[PDB]
Amino acid sequence: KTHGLCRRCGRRSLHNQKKVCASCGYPAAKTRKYNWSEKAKRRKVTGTGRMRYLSTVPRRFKNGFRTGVPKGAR
Amino acid sequence: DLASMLPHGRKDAKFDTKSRLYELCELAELYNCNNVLFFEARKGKDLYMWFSKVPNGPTVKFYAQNLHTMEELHFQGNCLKGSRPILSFDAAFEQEPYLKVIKELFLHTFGVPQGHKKSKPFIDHVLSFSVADGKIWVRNYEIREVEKVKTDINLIEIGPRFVLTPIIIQEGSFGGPILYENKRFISP
Amino acid sequence: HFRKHWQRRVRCHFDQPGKKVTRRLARRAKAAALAPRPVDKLRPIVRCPTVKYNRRTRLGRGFTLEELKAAGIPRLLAPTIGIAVDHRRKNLSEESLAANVQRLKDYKARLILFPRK
Amino acid sequence: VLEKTKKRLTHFPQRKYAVKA
Amino acid sequence: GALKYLEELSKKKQSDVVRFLLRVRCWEYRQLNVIHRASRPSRPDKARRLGYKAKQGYVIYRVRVRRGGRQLKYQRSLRATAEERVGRRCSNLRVLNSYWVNQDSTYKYYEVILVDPNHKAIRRDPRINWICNPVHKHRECRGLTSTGKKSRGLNKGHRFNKTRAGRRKTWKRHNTLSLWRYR
Amino acid sequence: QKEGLPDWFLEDEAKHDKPIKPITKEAAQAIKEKLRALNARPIKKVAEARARRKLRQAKKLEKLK
Amino acid sequence: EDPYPDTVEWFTSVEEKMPLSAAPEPKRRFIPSKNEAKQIMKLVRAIREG
Amino acid sequence: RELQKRKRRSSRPTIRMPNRRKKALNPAGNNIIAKSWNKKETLSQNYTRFGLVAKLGKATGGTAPGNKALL
Amino acid sequence: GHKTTRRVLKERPSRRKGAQSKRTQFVRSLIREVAGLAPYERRVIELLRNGKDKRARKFSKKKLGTFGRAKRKCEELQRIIAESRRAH
Amino acid sequence: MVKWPEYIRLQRQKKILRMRLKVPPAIAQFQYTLDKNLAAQAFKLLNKYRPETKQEKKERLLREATAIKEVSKKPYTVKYGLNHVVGLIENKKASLVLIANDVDPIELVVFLPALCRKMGIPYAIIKGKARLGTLVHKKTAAVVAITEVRSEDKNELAKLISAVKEGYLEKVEDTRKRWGGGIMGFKAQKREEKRKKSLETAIKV
Amino acid sequence: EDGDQLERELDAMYEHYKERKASQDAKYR
RNA sequence: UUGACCUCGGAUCAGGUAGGAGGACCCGCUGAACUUAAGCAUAUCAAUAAGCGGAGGAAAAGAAACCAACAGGGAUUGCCCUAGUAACGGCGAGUGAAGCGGCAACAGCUCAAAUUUGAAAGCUGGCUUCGGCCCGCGUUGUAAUUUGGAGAGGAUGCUUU
RNA sequence: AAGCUCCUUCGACGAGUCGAGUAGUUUGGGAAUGCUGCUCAAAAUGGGAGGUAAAUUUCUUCUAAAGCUAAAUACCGGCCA
Ligand SMILES: [Zn+2]
Repeated sequence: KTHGLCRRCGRRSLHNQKKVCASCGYPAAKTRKYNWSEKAKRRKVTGTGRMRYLSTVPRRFKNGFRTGVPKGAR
Repeated sequence: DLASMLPHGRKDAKFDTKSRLYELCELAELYNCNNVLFFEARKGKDLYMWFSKVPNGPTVKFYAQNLHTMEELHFQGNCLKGSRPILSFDAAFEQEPYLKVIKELFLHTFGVPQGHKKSKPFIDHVLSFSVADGKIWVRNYEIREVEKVKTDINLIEIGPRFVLTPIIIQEGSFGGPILYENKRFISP
Repeated sequence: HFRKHWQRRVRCHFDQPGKKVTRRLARRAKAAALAPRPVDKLRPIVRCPTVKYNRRTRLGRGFTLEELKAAGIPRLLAPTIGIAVDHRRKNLSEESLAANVQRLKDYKARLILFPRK
Repeated sequence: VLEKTKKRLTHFPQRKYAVKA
Repeated sequence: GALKYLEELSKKKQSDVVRFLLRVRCWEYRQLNVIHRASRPSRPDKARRLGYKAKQGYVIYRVRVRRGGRQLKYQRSLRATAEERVGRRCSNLRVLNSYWVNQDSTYKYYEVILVDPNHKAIRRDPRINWICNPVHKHRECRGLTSTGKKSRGLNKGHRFNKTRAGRRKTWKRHNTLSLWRYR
Repeated sequence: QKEGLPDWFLEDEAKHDKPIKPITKEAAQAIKEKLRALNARPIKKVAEARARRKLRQAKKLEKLK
Repeated sequence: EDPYPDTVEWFTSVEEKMPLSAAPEPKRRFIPSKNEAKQIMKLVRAIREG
Repeated sequence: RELQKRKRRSSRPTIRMPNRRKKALNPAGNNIIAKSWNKKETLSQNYTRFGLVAKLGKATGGTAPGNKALL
Repeated sequence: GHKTTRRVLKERPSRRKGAQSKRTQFVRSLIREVAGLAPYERRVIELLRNGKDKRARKFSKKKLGTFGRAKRKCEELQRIIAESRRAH
Repeated sequence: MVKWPEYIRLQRQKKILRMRLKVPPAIAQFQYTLDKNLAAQAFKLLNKYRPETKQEKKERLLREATAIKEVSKKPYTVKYGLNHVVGLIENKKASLVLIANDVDPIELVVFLPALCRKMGIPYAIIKGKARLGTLVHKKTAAVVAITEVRSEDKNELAKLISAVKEGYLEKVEDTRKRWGGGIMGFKAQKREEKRKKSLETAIKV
Repeated sequence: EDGDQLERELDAMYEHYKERKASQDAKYR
């Protein structure tokens, strides 16, 4: 077939001849994104996935990015 | 437009405002010119014209207005570039002593000497100077010949149309005593 | 006169009373830090340039060095005791000099200056 | 901070003042 | 006072001494790479007045850019592209300023002053530690250098109405319809 | 100076130090006329070029059919 | 023309017998070093403190 | 929008930000102003009690009848 | 307009219209001797020595672009002729 | 054949270019330096006035600090630094000036011989900025100067002043105004003669 | 002294480089 | 023979740094056409959309090579009026500011050009017993001093920490 | 270490940058409104801008080609309310 599985984005949009993903452009460092498709931007935008690390940032900010242990702890 | 009608004259680029008015004299002495036609602008709106005899002769300062240059598509006339013109002066130029000084300066600036090797052999246009108000009206016409009915001359305007109001006449190239003041000039 | 795309550049001032409260709270914050000091700085009296407005006076940017010396206020201490200094303005007339010198002496009469430390 | 800046603040620091009504 | 003598010498670029030095140096730069590090400024007076100091953290990269036009004329300058290309190669450095060193008929040669923001000497020293702040990343890409300020038109007067304080921002300000509560 | 300089030095400048001056079309045409060979456009060669021309439109017309 | 003419020494041929500067000399040029005194006093404080 | 929907769907708690302010709104300390400042009055009201002047500039509007802090 | 008492103002240090620094004139004169001359100034020097003062001014203006610039450059090169004759 | 490394080829090309090109007098004058003897005699005096090293200065500072914890003559030393030496020349304080002949941007020192001549300061050009560097305990010194020496060396300095201006300044009184270069060898002469004969018949323009 | 031998070596490589760079056309050959 | 200097290289060398995402607002580059009017063309949409590069909590601008013609103003930014005015356009379709003035906010400074020359007085490392030591950078210039409504140097007498 | 005062002593201020010519683009803005490319290429009682018929280009006002800076201003995005 004309398209295979892309490793970066998981879609079957990797052209077998050009070796370029039609969705994200995997060999290129940057992720494909265009302002003439707002629906496409919001499908892959931040918040559409797990948010492993960035979800933990706000709690650390609220307490001042403090370091150490509470006084008197074991 | 005026440079085209003047085969014995040459054009010159922008002149410094902060310099001195008699620096025009050694500038013209540089190019072997004994008549200076100087265009001076103020505020990028007004035009002032100076006619001078470069070493020592009289100098007259005008305010030029109502300018209608060539390339305005309502003239319908044309003439040879460098042809010797007929200078049409008014009776007022012969009576008033200050208008007689301007008449001689005009005859030198628009003279087109007789044997000049840049002029044209045949004469087909007339440059006319008129005095109606306290102003000098300059018009340029083409001498068109028509066969008479069983040849007469018809005139068609071809060139620049502007009005000159005399401000001052000074003996000296660009200085010296003032010999005439308008006393009625209304500045823009 | 809507030949351009005006709809995407339309600013509605629904925050007019909200910004006023924010501005009033900011003025209160300055008074909180500079507790006995005024929240502004003393500014001179100047004449409007144009002949349309030259019959009326207003407030300038800061006091001239000449009129600051005539009052008896050092240059380096003036911005410290709440006086604005303008090094670009010139006096050019005794009338402007006298008006602002008198303004400074009136300011000195009402001043309460505390010891440094 | 620069040394020249420190010297100016050392000898001309902001004072405490009030204006009577 | 050697730099005052250098300032006058650099004013006479067609003089026999300067023409000779510029001829030989142009050939030497042409044998080298398009972008290469210069161990030392070739115009020490010009580099000094542009902010160059002989500290650890200051580097010079010289670069030649092909001259001409795209009849279309690039709105930025040939000096702007020279700074932008050097910054990409030295991605860790901050572009401070640049100056002309040589032209030639096919290229145009500039020397670029760069400052290292992660060096202790730069961070501890004022007068330069302002560049350590993150608001000064890639100034040459945003037109914040001397060339960019000239191109953008950041001057005061009635000849710069449309372009000072930002050309695009001024257009948005002039084309925004403001409606108040009590009309 | 050019008299006693090596080839590698001079040939480098000749490539990169040619003054940029405008060229008029009349000057370009004269050079083309001056450097034209005596056997550039014989009657035979011009005839084949026209014959080759007519074939190409003839063949293109067939692809259209 | 002469492609490589000799330089006619029209300025340095005239000797001038005065310094270019009329500024007065500072007092520090005539007296012991103030800076060296400050460095030494720093060393004295270190020796006294051990 | 997608981030906001994700947070409402998630089991992680909402980080409620306390209303902290860059600049304090009242004087503090052990000085005359801090011990006499009334938190429920305005700037001019507090300065009028003090007998001081709050604004050395020009009055930009109508003041209260008893105001004495605006020159 | 209105009648006000004029005041005499202190001289502004920003004025460069006074006696210029003697050192910079020294540096300019010294450097000019060291550096030499530009190809276009060599043409003017030959014209001035040959007596073609008129051609010298015309050529200088074409290269420079202003009557005042042409005059200053011709005056400057005239001084070099006077000094070089004196030096020789 | 064998290919030289790029940087070796470049610096060798510059060596040939230095002797082939006709150089302007302000740079041609730097070719003429002083001989082995005059350099040795200069450095003999200059070594006796070498500035104290980084270690020696600390020891002197420690000596005085120790003495006070439990009144000197003005030091005389060799002046170095281009901005420093130039100011000394302009103020006519430098008795003798030595200038390096290999400053990488030559425009940094190209005016120095003329300035020294205009002020009446004796000067000489020394082969080696590194040699000047060792004198001042640096890697490189563009210029060194002597303002005042001690009494025991006043006569030595005066003799060296006469030696330089007789041995060096008189030898370059005519060659400092001349263009340098033009050292065409056999290969260069063959190229020039070949070039002429290629234009003897027709000149394509 | 005059760099005759150094020049001859330098011109030799320049001709070899020019010949090698021109010989990769196969129409020049 | 040895040793400096210059220039250019190697190293999984010691320590660092950049890329990507986000892009509502912000700084630049590049860049249309539908549409509107007019014999035609310029114009209009628009110095916009699409495309590319670069930041922050704001960004940008900013302390006059300014405005003015005054009895003068005095860095920048924004609101109100100026004003649909000037000015440019078959003076068509149309386009279209700015000074003054009321107000919100206010804050001023750093270098290059000088010789510390009676003393590179300056700084990056890395070894520590945290007392201090050495390696270097640098005189082709790192400290202190000065930045043109200024300044320096001397003298003098108060004041300040 | 620092502020001032006085003076029979000094007082350095940014170049392929202004500018002239030309091409493209842009602005309400051929004193080219600004920018860019190319050719040429400066000055020191200097340079820029403006006022002015007022009799010569007098007068007024600034100091370009190096740099930093909070606040009032924008916000469909981020943490919340
Ligand atoms: Zn993919």
